[PDB]
Amino acid sequence: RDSKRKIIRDLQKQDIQYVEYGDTRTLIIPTDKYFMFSSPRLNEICYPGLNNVIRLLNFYPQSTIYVAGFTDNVGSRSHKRKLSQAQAETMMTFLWANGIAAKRLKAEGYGDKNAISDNAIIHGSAQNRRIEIQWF
Amino acid sequence: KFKKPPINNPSDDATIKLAEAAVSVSDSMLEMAKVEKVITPPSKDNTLTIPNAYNLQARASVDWSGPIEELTARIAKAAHFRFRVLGKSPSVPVLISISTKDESLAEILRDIDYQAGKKASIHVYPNSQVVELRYAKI
Amino acid sequence: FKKPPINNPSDDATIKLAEAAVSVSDSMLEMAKVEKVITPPSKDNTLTIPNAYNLQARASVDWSGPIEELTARIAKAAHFRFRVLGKSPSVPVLISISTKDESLAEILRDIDYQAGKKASIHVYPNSQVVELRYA
Amino acid sequence: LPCRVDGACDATIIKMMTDLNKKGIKVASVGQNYLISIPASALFADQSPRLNWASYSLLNEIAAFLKQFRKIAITVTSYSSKYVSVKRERALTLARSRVVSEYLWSQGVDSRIIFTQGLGSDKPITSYTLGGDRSPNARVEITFRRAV
Amino acid sequence: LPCRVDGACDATIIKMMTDLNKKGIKVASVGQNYLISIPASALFADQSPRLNWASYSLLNEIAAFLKQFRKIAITVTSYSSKYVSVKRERALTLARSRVVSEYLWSQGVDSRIIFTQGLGSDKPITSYTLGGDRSPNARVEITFRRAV
Amino acid sequence: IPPSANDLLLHVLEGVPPPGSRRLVVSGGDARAWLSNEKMYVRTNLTILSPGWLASMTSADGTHAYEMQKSPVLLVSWHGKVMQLKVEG
Amino acid sequence: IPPSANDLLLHVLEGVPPPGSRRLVVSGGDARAWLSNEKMYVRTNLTILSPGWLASMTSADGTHAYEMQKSPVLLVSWHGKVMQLKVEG
Amino acid sequence: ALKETALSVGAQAGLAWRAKIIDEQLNKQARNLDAIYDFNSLVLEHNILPPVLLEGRNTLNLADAQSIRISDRTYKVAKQAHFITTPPTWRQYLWMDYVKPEAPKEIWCIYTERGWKNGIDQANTILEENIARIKEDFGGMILYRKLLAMNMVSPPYVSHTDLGVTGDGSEIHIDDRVLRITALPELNVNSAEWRAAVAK
Repeated sequence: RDSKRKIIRDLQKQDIQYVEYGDTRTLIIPTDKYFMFSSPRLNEICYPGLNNVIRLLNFYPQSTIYVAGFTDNVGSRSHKRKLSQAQAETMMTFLWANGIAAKRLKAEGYGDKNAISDNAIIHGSAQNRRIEIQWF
Repeated sequence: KFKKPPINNPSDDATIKLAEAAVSVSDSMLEMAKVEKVITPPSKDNTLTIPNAYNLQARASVDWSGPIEELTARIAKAAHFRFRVLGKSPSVPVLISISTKDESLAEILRDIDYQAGKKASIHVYPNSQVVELRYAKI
Repeated sequence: FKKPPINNPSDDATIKLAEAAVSVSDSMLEMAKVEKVITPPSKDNTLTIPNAYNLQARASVDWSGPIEELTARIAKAAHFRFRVLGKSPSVPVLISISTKDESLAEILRDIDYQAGKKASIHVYPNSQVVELRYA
Repeated sequence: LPCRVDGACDATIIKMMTDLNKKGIKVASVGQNYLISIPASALFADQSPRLNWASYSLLNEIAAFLKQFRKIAITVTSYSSKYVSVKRERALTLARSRVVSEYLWSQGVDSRIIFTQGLGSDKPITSYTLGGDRSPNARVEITFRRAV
Repeated sequence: LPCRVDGACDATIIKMMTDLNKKGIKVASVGQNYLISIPASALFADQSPRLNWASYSLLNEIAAFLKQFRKIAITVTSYSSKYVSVKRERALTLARSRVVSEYLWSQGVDSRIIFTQGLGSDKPITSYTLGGDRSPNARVEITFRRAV
Repeated sequence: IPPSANDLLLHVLEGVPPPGSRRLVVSGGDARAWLSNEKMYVRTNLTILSPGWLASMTSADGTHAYEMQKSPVLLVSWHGKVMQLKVEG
Repeated sequence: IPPSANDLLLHVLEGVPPPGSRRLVVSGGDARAWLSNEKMYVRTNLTILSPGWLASMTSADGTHAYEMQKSPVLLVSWHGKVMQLKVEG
Repeated sequence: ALKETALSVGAQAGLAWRAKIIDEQLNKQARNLDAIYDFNSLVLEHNILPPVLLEGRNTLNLADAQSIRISDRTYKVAKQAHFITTPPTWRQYLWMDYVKPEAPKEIWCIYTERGWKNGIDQANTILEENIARIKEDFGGMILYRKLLAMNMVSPPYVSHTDLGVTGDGSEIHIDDRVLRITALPELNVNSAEWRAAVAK
C-alpha cells in the first residue's frame, strides 16, 4: 500500500508519466504543471508529485541519473537551450537537495530538439514541454 | 490505465489560433532581430549612461502601458532620486509599456531607455541623485 | 496553503501564447538595443551644472520664446553678466520652459539642451559671466 | 451599463481590516495612504528569506484585502533586527521583500508597480532590540495610496 | 457528410494497448511517439529468421493496433543477442525486420513508408545476456509518430 | 501649407463646448466630449491610445483636448492602466 | 509579355481574404479558400494535385497560395497520401 | 422550412454567444497581446507608421497554354507609410462586435443546435480573418524593418521646415514647425545596394 506500484499509480494520478524499459526507467514531468511559467522557479504548489518522484528515486539508490530539460519550438534557440538547461538544473538540485549523491546526478538541457511529439500543434507542443529523468 | 502527462485546462479555439498566429509573429520577429543585429553591431550598451547605484538596487515589478513621465517619476520617487526632464514634451505622447517582474530600477530604466528608441533617453547621474529624462529634438 | 497565479498560463494554448509574448518582448528589446543610438556621457556635449551658489537659487519660469531674453534675465536673476557671442538669426531659436520650483542652473542646462545645434551655453563662474553662443 | 462596485465593497474592507488587526497585522490607514504591518515571525522563519507554508493563508487574505482598492504602486519594504551585519541585513530583507512581492504579484493585485526593498534596521519602530525575528522591529510592511 | 472517426475508436486503442501489455507486448507511448515491442521468442524461432504459425495472430492484432492511427513512417527494427558473429547477427535481424514488415505491409496498415532495419545487439536494454531469443534484449520494435 | 490646429481646441481645452454642438455622454473616465460637425472633441487628462485623433492641444495643468473622428469607444491610459470610455453619438 | 502573378496572392498567402470575396467551406484538410471573381484562392500547406492552378506563391513556412478556377474538389498530397478536399461554392 | 427559420434563430444567437466568449477570452490575454502586437515600438522616429511589405516567394503565373512567368520573390507594399498620431492596438483588429439579440419544437431544438454550431464556427471564421489581418499587418511592418536593414527599401524622408512666430495680432503660434514626408518608402530596384545577412 506504500510500494512502487502504488506510487507510480498516484504519479499517474498526479500526471507525471513513467515508462519502464528494460534496465532503463524514465520519468516524464510536465514543466507546465511542475514549473513556474518560463522560469526555473519550481512550482511548489505541485509539491506531492515531486515528493512522489523522490520516493520513487529512493528505490534505485545506485544508478547513474541522467536528467534532461526540454522545451517546445518557441523563442530563440539560445533561449530554448538556456531555459531547458535551467529547468534541468533546478530539477537536478531538487534531487540533490532531497537526497541523491552529487555524482549520480547529471543535468543536461536540450533546446526542444529530441521532440517526443510535433511542435506544430497545441497539445503536441504541450506534450513537448517536459523533463526527462533516465536512470538505470 | 494510460495517461500522457500534460493534462492542462480545456483551452478554446480563440486562444488556440491566437497562439499559432503568435508563434509565426514571434519567429518572424526574431528573424528580424537577427538581420538587424548582424547588419549593425550594437557597439555600446546603456549601462555606461545608466549605472547601478545604492537605492537603485531596490527592486520593482512593473506592468505599465501609459506615457513615460509618470512611470519615470514614480521610479525616481521610489528610488529617492530627483527626477528632471530635458526638452519639452512631444505632442504625440511617447508611450512605453513595461511588462516585467522583479528586477532592479537600473535595468528597469534601461528597458525604459531602450523602449524609448530615438524619442527619449534616460540618464542617471548617481554622484548626485538625478534621474533625467530627455526627449528628442524633432 | 498557497494559490496558483490568477491569470496564469495554466492552459495548453495560453502557455504557447504567453511564451510567444515573452519571446517577442525580448526580441523587441534586442532590436531596440541595436537601433538605439546612445551617447557616452564623456562625449555628450551638453552643459554640466556649474555649481555656483548664485546658480543654486530655486527659480520658477513659464516662458516660451527666444533664448537670448530668458538667458539675459536669468543672468540678472543669478547676478551674472550676460554675453552673447554670435549672430542671432531672423528665425529665432525658440525654447520652452515651464516649471514652477526648479534651480536655474538646471533651467540653463535644459535650455542648452533645447538649443542643441542652433545655439550653446557657456558659463564662466569665476568671472560670473554666462555666454550664449550662436553658430 | 457601467459598474457600481469594482468587485469590492466597504463592508468587506472594514471586515478584513478588523480581522487583520485581530490577527495582529496592523492596518493603519492615514487619509488615503494605507499601511499593512506584518511581523516577520508571522511570515518567515528566524533570519531566513523563506516563507513558512502556513503564512500563505495570511498572504492570501492580504492579497484579498489588496484586491479591494484601485492603486498605482504598492511598495513593500522589510527591515529586521541586526544579526551578523548590515550587509547581511540588507540582503536578507531585500530577499524577504522580493519573495513576498513575488507572491503578491503572482496573486491578483491590480497595482501597476510594486516597489520591493529592504533596509538593514534603518527604521526601527522600537528602541527595544529583544531578539531576532520575534522583535517588533522585524517587520515587512506594505504601503500604498488608494487612488480615487 | 464528412466522417467523425476514421474507422477507429479511442476505446479500441486503449483496449488493444492494455491487452498487448497483458500479453507481454510492451506498448509505450510518449506523447505522439509510440513504441510497441515484441520479444523475439514471441514471433520467431531461436536464432532463426522464420516466424511461427501461431505468431501470425499476434501480428494480426498488432496490425489491428496499427490500423487505428494515422501515421507516415513505421520504422520496424530488430536486434537480438550475439550468436556466432555480429555479421550473422545483423543479417539475422535485417531478415527478421524485413519478414515482419512484409507481413505488416501485406496486411492493413496505412503508413506511407515502413523503414525496416536490423542491428547486431548494438542497443541492449539490459546487461543480462543469459538468453538467446529468450533474452529480453532480443526484440523487434515498431516505432512511429502518430500524425495529428 | 497645412492648418495650424483647430482653434476650437482652445475652447475645448477649457470646459466650454464649441458653438453649435451636441454633447456626448462620456462614461468610464474623467473626460468630456462634444460633437460639432462630424468630429468629436474630448477634454481629458487621460491619454488617448487607440482611436486616432486629428489634432490636439494641452493646457498648463495637463488637461489635453483632442479633435478626432466619431469613435464610440476611446481607449485611454489612466496611469498605465488601459481603460475604455463609452460615448453616445 | 505575360503578367507576373496575381497580386492578390500575397493577401491569400496570409489568411486575409481579397476585398470583395465570398468564403468557401473547405472540408477535409487544412486549406482555406475564397472566391473573388470567377476564381478561387486556396491557402494551404498541402500540395495541389488535380484541378489545375493558374498562379502560385509560397511564404516562408511552406504555406502556399493558389489561384485557380472554381473546382468543387481539390486533390492534395498530404505527406505522400493522395487525399481530397470538398469546397462549396 | 420551420426547421430553417429555427436554424436562423439559432445562428445569430450562436454568433453573439461565441463573440462574447471570445471577447472575454481576448480580454483575458490583453497584456500578452499588447506584448505580441507592439506597434508602438515599431513606429519610425517622426511617428511614422511603417508600411506593410507583403512577401511572396516562388511565384508562378501560367498566363496561357504557351507562356508562364516565374519570379523567385515578389515584395509588394500595401498600406504605405504615414504620420500616425497614436499607434494601433490589437483591439482595432481583433475585437468582435458584441450585441445581445432580443429576437426569439423537436426539429426546432435539433436545427437550432445545428444553427448554434453554425453561428459558433461562423464567428470563429470572423476571428480567423481578424488574426489573419493583424498577422498580415504586423508581419509586413516587421518585414519593413527587415528589408530596411537589408537596404531593400528606402527610409522615409521627413522635412521639418520651421516657422517662427506665426500669424497676425489675433492668433499667434510661437514655435510653428511644419513637418512633411517628402519621400515615401519604396523598394529600390537597384540590386547591388542590398545587404545580405549572415548569422552564426
